[PDB]
Amino acid sequence: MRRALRARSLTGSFQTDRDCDDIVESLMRGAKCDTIPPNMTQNVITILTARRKD
Amino acid sequence: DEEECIYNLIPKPPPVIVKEPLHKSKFQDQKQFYTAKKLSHATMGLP
Amino acid sequence: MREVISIHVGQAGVQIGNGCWELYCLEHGIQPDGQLPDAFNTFFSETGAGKHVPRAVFVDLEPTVVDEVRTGTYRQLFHPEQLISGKEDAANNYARGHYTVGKEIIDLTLDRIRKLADQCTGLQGFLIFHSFGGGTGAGFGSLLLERLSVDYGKKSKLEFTVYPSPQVSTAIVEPYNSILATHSMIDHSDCAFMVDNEALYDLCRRALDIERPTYTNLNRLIGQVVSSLTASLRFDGALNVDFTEFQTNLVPYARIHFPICSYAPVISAEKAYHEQLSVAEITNSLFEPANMMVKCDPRHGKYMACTLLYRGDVVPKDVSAAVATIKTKRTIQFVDWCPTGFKMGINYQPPTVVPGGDLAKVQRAVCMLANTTAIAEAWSRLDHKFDLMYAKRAFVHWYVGEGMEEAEFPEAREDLALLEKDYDEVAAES
Amino acid sequence: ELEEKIAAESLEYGSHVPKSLPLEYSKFSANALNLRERQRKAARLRMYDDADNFSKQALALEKKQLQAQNEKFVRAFNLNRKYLDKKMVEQRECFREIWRRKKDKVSRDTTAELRQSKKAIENLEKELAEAQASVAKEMRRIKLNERIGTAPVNARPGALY
Amino acid sequence: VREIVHIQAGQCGNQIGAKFWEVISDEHGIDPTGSYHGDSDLQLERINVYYNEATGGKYVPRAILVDLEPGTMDSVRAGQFGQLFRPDNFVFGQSGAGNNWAKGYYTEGQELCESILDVIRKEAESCDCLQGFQLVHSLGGGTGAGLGTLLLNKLREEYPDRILSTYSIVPSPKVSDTVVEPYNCTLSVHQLVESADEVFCIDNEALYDICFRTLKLTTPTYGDLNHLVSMVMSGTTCALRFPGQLNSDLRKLAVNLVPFPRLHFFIVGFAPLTSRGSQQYRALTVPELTSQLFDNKNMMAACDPRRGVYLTASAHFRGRMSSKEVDEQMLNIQARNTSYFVEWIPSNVKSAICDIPPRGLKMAATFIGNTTAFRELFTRVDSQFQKMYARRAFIHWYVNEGLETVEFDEARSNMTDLIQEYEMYET
Ligand SMILES: Nc1nc2c(ncn2[C@@H]2O[C@H](COP(=O)(O)OP(=O)(O)OP(=O)(O)O)[C@@H](O)[C@H]2O)c(=O)[nH]1
Ligand SMILES: Nc1nc2c(ncn2[C@@H]2O[C@H](COP(=O)(O)OP(=O)(O)O)[C@@H](O)[C@H]2O)c(=O)[nH]1
Ligand SMILES: [Mg+2]
Repeated sequence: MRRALRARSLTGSFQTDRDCDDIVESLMRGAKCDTIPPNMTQNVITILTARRKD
Repeated sequence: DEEECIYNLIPKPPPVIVKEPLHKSKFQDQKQFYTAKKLSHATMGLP
Repeated sequence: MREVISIHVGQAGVQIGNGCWELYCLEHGIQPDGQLPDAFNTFFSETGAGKHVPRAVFVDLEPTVVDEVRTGTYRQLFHPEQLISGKEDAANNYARGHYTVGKEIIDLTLDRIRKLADQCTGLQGFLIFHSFGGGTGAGFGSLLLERLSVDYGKKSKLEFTVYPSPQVSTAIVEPYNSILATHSMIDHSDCAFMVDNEALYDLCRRALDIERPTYTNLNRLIGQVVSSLTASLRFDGALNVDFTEFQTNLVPYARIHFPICSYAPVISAEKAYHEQLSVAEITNSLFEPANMMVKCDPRHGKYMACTLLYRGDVVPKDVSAAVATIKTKRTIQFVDWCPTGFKMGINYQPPTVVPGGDLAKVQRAVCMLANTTAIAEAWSRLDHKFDLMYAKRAFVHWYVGEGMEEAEFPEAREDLALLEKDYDEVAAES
Repeated sequence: ELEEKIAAESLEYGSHVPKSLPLEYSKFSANALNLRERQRKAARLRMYDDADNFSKQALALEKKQLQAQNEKFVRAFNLNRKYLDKKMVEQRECFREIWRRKKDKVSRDTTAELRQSKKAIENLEKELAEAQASVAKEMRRIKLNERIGTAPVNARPGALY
Repeated sequence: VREIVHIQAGQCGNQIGAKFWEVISDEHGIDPTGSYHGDSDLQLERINVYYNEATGGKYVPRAILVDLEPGTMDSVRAGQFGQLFRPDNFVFGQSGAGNNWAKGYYTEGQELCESILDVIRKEAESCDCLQGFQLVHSLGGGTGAGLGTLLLNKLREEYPDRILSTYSIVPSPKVSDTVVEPYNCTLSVHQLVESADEVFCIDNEALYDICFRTLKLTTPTYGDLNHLVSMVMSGTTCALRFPGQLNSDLRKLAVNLVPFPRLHFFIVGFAPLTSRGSQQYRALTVPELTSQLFDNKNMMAACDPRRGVYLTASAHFRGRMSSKEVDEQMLNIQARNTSYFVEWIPSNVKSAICDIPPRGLKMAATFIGNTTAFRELFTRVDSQFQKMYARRAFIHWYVNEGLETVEFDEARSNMTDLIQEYEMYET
């Protein structure tokens, strides 16, 4: 019931998460880090940090 | 009670439990007992 | 022989009980420890070598008020099993005092009262005290009455309850608690008397000349009525009224049982030096709106049958002359059915005083219980206060969180509406 | 209906189980970040062989505290679930309580209405028996009169016509 | 037998609690070495509320001390009543405070929390009954604002029924004692809104103004300020310790005053205040107490009640008085000043009476209020948070500790929603 125990998005929407998951998966296949759009890097960094921890 | 004609359906009218508006008591004059003279602001003055 | 059981619940009930048992013990002549320096046995049980124990049960879900008696002078009087204390109070929450925390102590309470009734060979009724605004007075009070209905069945259950005053209030959730307890009490109670602090405050200032009363002074006033009410079973009298007699005479139906009470004379020492207060005067003082202990004007409605009780050197003829004069009052409205409309009683024992008291040693006094339609004023106030809160759902989360189902809130509202409907239907033209 | 509401409540509580460790539990402590900073600055210098040691020292510390926080999360979830479970038990306790009272209301009113008619029937049945006793006694006297007898007193005539 | 556990966290909380134990020990009559030499049997009735007894007639308080650095602990250790505390109850780290909410909550808080909870568990399980917890901390710092919330969440996890009453100090409106307060306060609010049950807000600026306006203190030190705060904390729990004509404990206060789960922030006040040399001219009576209680200048929080509207209010009275006088005064203040009290709640003012007042005074009163005026305080911090956050600015010192930017957005969202919730119910 507590907000910590309840699920929450890592960004403004799950749709952004899916777009970030797609680009991270592309990075997993050998794409260089400069292919990321400049505005898009922040969400990538947060999710990569979360998924290393996972 | 085995008759086929009974089988089809047993309809019921809208609930006979009263849809009536809630009763309004006649005893509504209350200036006898609500007595303290109301004021907008005396003790806690205006901002 | 004939016996009555007193139950005290919450702060208001037990604090009234302290004053009542002071009045009783001094009246019969028993020292506070229960020894001697008759009608003793209707209120007390006698142990060997001359020690007396009352028939009372003190219950509240918090120990502060009860522990005052346990440390006080009267600690020697009561039986320690009688004094029952909970752990944490209901916090003025009906749902807390009925479902969650009330059920913890209920069966312990029921064993003691039933145990106390075994020694009562001729029990004829119960005396129970409430304050409807409290969580324990209402939530635990409603729970207690529900069991006593099936445990004892056809035994008269009389109540003495503090009703929420029109203007003076000490709890914000007070209107919520009163309506919920209203449903339980209307079905189970044999007859429930109504009192309120606001009228008793004004009475304790005008008639008794007190600048600034407290809860203590009001508690002594209620004890006088209960002592006068039960005096017919205790002392001698020319006309006796047993608990079944008030029951049939006062009420025409089942749901119209609620009376209101009055008492006279309530005078100070230095005023009685002038006012004689013979039978005719004290009978007239009863019917004034000033002396009513519930702030609902009798002139708003009409009167059903009334009962009068006299304490003192009173002769039946003077009673008949006084009642005849009352029927000549055109400011007093009576219902055309019940042309008789009265039952009178006379007893030969004057009232009892208390050291450091507030009342005078009047050698004759009268007590009044009356049935009237004016109490519909009191419920309409309670009805309006509740609707404003429930429209915006002001405090529902507290009650729901403690197990209460929300559907009870409209049902308790609905039941109060029928009660208001019933009184106006009877009050209508014949 | 109460059972349906409870079932909907049970579904709502368990619908949003997080698929990974939540944000607040997800963080490290001081002794991990400090070792990362010294590792990163060591590799900035031409001193790689000491930065690698710091990284391998810090990895075994992150690996501990992450699973240490995992147990706290699971315990907290279980404790929150047990609170909701005792509450819905209390909800059922109120429902059985209220309808116990609602049953008592009918179970008393119906027996009272029957009790009015029961005593009335038993009252007249006793009246009938005592009434028939007088008729039988008079018939017995008249039958015995058939063989020797004496004249009895007569009832009151001329009441009203 | 309604014991209360007291926790002191941070620089501000530790010093306030230190004065708070002097206030009680004088009222109950306990020597600084813990011996009883008092003057009344009534003081021993329910001393179990705050104290444990050590075999030998030595009374030990239920106190737990928390800090990240031992700096303030040593000052209390040398205090006049320092011997009173239990030596094992002192829990501290070995790192600088940092004045950083993220560092206190995440970096050092985790290491300290496991020891602190077991220290609490010793006292919580030691007594016959436990009603609620008592926490003292500030909302502008890094230790109290961060670690206090963390312990509040853990307390709510283990003990989901007890009342989690805390006392907090809010950053001042004009001049404030920390650069990064809007970050710390907004982050702290999100924890406090959900986990707590009662929160009392006190402002330093109003304490200064109260001292100069009424008490005529030319040089008010922090000792006098903590003395003023200590009176209210003594007053609330007084209904547990002494008999009275109408008892009102914590849970009664919570049910009466809180109409919706989230509107539970409170303003506090105390009366009467002994003006140096001038109280000879003043005739202390019950109506005079009411005049000071509802006077806007005596409020300890610099939020003007007159710019908002009231929802619920509560007053306690201590000493032998008439009950009719109290019930009439609450009636008069609500009838004469209608505009500020809402319509859809009749009888907005609760009352209570207790017969035993504090030492020296003949009667004392405590005022606890709830009003929409708190929207002034949250708007004040929100604008500061907004504009600093746009520049990013000090974020560098929170990100490096492991706090992600989404937490700033979430904290503002909940804090703004709280503001609108006070807006909506004004209608
Ligand atoms: N006449 C009279 N009324 C009293 C006295 N003490 C309390 N009351 C009334 O009791 C009412 C409220 O009931 P509570 O005080 O909450 O008592 P309760 O039923 O035990 O409720 P809880 O203590 O919360 O469990 C108030 O409106 C008071 O007017 C008293 O000594 N004399
Ligand atoms: N009333 C009072 N306030 C204090 C005292 N000491 C500090 N404060 C206030 O506490 C606030 C923040 O304290 P802080 O040192 O950051 O506490 P921290 O959370 O432990 O870091 C400041 O705004 C001070 O005004 C004191 O002795 N009395
Ligand atoms: Mg109670």
